Amino acid sequence: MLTYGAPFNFPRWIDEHAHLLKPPVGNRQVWQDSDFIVTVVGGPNHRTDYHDDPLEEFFYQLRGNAYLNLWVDGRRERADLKEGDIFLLPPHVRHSAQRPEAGSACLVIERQRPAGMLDGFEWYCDACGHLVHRVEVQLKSIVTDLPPLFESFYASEDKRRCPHCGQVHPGRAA
Ligand SMILES: [Fe+2]
Ligand SMILES: [Fe+2]
Repeated sequence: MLTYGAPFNFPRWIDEHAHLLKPPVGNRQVWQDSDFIVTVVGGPNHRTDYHDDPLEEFFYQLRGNAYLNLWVDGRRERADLKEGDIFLLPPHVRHSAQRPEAGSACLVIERQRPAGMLDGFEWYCDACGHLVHRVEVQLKSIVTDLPPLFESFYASEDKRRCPHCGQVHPGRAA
């Protein structure tokens, strides 16, 4: 009946998995088949994609410092996750997590998405700030459902082309 096992020390765990909180893996999911998706995310890792989560995301930056490039009231704001910070992101707020420090570790909690509720991933033009490409996905496994999504964007000039100013988006690296 204790489906997810008994209580364990969190720092030690983080230490035991330090080799997975670094590229290319970069994050690790604490429990499997749970309704709460509990993830530790490591560094370093930058990315150009923005996430459109239809549910809330909870952050607690345990070690080191990160930041979330945001889109808030139509402007490109930025949330700082200094060490020891917690943050609660409301549904659908577009966010792009940047984690430059090696050895950093941030607790990110989310919930499973019920059938029909779709996550969006989308990129924006560094020139005019328009929307360049959005992909909606039914998230089940974050490792089998998500790398291919980005890889197909990187590998297509068409998808990356701003439909407004014509500028082609850089792709993997800003
Ligand atoms: Fe997210
Ligand atoms: Fe553009």
